[PDB]
Amino acid sequence: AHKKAAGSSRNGRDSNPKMLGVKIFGGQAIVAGNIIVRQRGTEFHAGAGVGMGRDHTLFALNDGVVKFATKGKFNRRYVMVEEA
Amino acid sequence: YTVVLTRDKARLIEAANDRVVAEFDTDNAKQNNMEGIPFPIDNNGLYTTGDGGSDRSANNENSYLKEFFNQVDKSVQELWGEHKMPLVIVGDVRNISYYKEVCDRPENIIATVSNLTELEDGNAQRIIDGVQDAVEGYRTSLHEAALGEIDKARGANALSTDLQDVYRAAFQGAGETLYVRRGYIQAAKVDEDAQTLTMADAAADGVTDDAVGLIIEHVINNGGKAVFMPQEMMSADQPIALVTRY
Amino acid sequence: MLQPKRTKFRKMHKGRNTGLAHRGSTVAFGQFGLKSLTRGRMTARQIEAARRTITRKIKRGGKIWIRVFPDKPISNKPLEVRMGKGKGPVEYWVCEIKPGKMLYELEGISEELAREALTLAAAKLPFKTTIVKRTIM
Amino acid sequence: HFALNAVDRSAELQGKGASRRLRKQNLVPAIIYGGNEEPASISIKINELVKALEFEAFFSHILTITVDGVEEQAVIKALQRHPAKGFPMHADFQRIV
RNA sequence: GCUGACGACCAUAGCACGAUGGCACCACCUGAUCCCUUCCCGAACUCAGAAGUGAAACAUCGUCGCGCCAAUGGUAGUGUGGUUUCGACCAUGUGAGAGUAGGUCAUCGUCAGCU
RNA sequence: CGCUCAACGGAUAAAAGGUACUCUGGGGAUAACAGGCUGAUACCGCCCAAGAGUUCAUAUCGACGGCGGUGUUUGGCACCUCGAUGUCGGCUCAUCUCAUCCUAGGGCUGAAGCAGGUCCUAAGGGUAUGGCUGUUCGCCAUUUAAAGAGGUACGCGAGCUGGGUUUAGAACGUCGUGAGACAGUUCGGUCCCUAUCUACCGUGGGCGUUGGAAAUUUGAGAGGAUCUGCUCCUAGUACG
RNA sequence: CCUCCUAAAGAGUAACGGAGGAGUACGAAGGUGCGCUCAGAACGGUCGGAAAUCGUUCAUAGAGUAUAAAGGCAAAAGCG
RNA sequence: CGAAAGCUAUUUAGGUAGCGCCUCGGACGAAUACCAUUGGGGGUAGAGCACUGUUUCGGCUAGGGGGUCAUACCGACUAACCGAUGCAAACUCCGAAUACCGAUGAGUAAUAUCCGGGAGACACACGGCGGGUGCUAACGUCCGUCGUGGAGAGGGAAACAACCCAGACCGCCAGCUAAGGCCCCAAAUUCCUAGUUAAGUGGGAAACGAGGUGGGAAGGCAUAGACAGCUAGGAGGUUGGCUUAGAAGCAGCCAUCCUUUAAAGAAAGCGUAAUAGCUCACUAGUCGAGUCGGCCUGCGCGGAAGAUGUAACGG
Repeated sequence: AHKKAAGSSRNGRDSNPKMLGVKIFGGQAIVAGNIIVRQRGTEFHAGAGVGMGRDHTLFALNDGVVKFATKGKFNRRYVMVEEA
Repeated sequence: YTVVLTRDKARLIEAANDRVVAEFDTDNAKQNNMEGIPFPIDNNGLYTTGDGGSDRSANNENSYLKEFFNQVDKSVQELWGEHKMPLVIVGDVRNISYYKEVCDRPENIIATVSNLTELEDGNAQRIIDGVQDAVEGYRTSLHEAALGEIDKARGANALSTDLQDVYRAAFQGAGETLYVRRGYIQAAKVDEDAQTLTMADAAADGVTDDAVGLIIEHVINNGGKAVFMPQEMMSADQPIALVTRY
Repeated sequence: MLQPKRTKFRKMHKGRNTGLAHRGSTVAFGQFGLKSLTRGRMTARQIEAARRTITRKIKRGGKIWIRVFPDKPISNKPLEVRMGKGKGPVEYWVCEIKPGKMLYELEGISEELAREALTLAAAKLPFKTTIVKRTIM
Repeated sequence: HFALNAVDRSAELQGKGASRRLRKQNLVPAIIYGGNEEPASISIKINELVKALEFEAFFSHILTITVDGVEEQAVIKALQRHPAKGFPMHADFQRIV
């Protein structure tokens, strides 16, 4: 192993996937209880008709059509369920 | 340079005469930006540890040693190109012979020393001590090689050997190299106004005690070299010889 | 031997040097540059070999700019080492060069001695270079 | 020195493929914007533009572009050249008023 | 015409600088008995009020100094088919980011009050 | 409620080793030899020119760097072979390459001559015997015009050998409680095959060659061979 | 087992690939109601300074979030 | 009719099991696919420094690097922040194309889905594309994605599972084409037009070198005699100063001055130890018509050495 410069560097572990992201995209029909976004933190915020879980999960409080918009003074990404 | 060769390792010692200047450790800092293996170089080839392939029955031990010394010579050359000193090779007979087979610049080798002891645990000074006979043999060879320079000067009519001639030539800056027999002292009546070096009688009349030391000083002053040639290479009757610049 | 003083991470992914040098492709500091016509890796030993050569030609009469810094560590596996067992140690630092990038610029020196010095620098470089004058636009 | 000739560049001579195919005919795309009206797209011959670019006063004086008829007083605002080859690839001219 | 409340929108709305406003409204403001306050403090909160003042704050107006927004053109990338010296190129369809010309001292809704 | 059941879908409540005394079933799915791919490394060459060369980069050498060629070292891979492709060295017998060791022809030279140094051309021949060690090698002795570098399954064990490596015995040092182990050492230790085909070396039979026969022959072509020392004279002249 | 990248802008995605953490803690560090806003820099001030505590001016988080990292956090998820 | 060499788990890694993929039957019937228009979220390619770092140059300074008397209070004087400029998998002020998830709508289609009987497979390989690893090495390895092979014949690539064209039900002494080709081996042009090459380049190989050859944009000079040749001169302060043994145009460092001039460098080379000496630049003369040097583009040249035999167009 001339120059002898190699050697073990133990960093060969990782965690399992979490399957996060948008589950139902804009303009889709949705029923109450359907999960819309699984996320870490509030990447998207719960608008009218959308609830927020302890996991930060966004779900439909009532049936309708899911809609995405950037609203508010913070330019936050909101998800709403419009009664349509 | 002292290259210390074994079948197990290689060391590199840089030395000035009887003392060691450095040992080329891993904290030497002339080794910082190296692309070869730095000294001390462990022989960690595949066969030494048992991994890889080619088990003992193939009898590739000689070729493994030859390639290991080739890598050692690569490191030696990469350090030599930056400071270009001559090198002495120290090791077993077969080790230094394998090294001479493989060396990329074998004209920079001055001597090999095969009877040196304690090549792995030994002190750097200890090895330098054991190379002294070879270092003096090389210094003697470097004086035997000056005989041909003296003959070249003589044949080109650029060699002055009379004491007065050498004084004049060294004083007016014409002396390129001075060759003085060991221990040669001469007293003479010197006056540089007329540049007349007449022989002294008793060295008690106002003469210069070391008329040849004055020559040596003038030749060194005018950017020349002085070579002090031993008594058995230089003639007793012609004890001085100056290679002139014209 | 240029090298970053400290890095965020020891090792790097190989990457893919592609595209043209749309930035760092004009003579910006000196009055006279040497840009590249080919791509490749410019190691830190070629930086100091081309930089030492230009310094000896300008002889404390000009100013040299080095528009190329090696900040990408290249690992190398030693001999007698199988594949795997990790990622090899870092041995040198290259800078990624694209066609268009200047490598050196000069200023304050006869245009003949500047051409004669950038010509001598290209000899130590792995690139097909060319000689370019600083312009307005 | 400060007068150059140009040809109108139609909407079928615009875009990535058309500009690449137009440069193969030794023509340089260019746009004339500014003033108080919409920008006009023109095309300059490479050899005339290269010659005009050598004059160092070309960049700091009022230029004249005669597009086979209608004539415009312009100033060169931007000039993108080839990163490696160095030849001009597009010229920005600002209409002066 | 202006003021206040609550919204839409979330910098072309912001920042900065200057000017205007006290009849209403607002704000400072007076006082600390009372309700209620302070790990101390009537600062904030709370109350009882109208001597003073638009000083601050606030609102409105003005501007391009900053910030913000932002083309046209070109370039980079790229789906598909083909070619290639493997860098890229051609056909077709897309097409940025940066930068430039330029724009910007917002724009509306409900209700109440003075005019 | 009781798990480092942490080998974390947890085999049992409960568990280490050695084998060169070994054995069976399999694998070229997977190592050791050789081939193949690759060429990092190695070797060789070229580019630049800091310098060394008393002066002078380029007679000679080429720092820092750059670009290739070869398959040639040390490697990487696991593609072929595990219903077997015998390991190193020696002997015998070779065949090829040229990056030429000698001899041959040259240019430059820091080439006076004699001797060299480099580089070009050149593969026709030639290119030792020994001491030591199993050695290839290497050191050494004495020669030689010279004692070339390589490929050929690191050419060649159905051609020989069997010194080393690498079975079973035994011992030392060392490691192990031990059975045992050691690219540590030491003493000892079965090398089969009557050649079918190809190839090659020789030597015949058959038929053909425009009727047959006895002789003599031409030569399309093929092979062999190709080395070199020393002495004298020119002339102790040229040169010095 | 968790976090980032590899991972090719949905998910997922391997290597003896590159980097780090976990095998807990807390009856308040949970719930609710109410209230609050940080890090720094400069100026002034006894000990006292570069920095303790106090006062002033800027100060969308350059802080904090029990615990790595990522994503979040003003209606604060931060602090009483 | 027709796979798989995948995911998960496993004392598992060449075994096996669930799911994925195949077949058979049943149910269901457009719920499926392609395309057009349209609703979405993204942080990749690219890009860029606004964050985290890294990086170069300049300006600018509290801290630092140094020098008389001077514990004389330590006195006189010599990192940042701004502006240009790059880079990053674990950076992002930005940001596609595709891909994915939906909606609506035509046309075309032996669809999609569910339930049950029977499996096989869980050693994959190469060629692209995007990467990690390796050396942007490997007929290497590990992922993603597509095509082919596997399990696929036919034509082309000389021969050549994986490349290109193309999917063999059988038969025909019929025709048209694809990739590839048309001088002969060997079917089809010694076909036509305009050029390039002189290297058998074509029909291996780079940095680098050269006055090959063709073309294109510009230029400088020229019958006020251009380029080359030949003739004559090429000088005086002065051996510029310094340094150096010597430095006299020509080791090296600092200027590039003046004079007779038609012209002549405080010199572009050779030479000398230093001088000397020979050239050159430059000018005048002679002759007489075009000429000189850079840039870009095409095709060539050298660089180019191996082992059984030409042996690097199949011939």
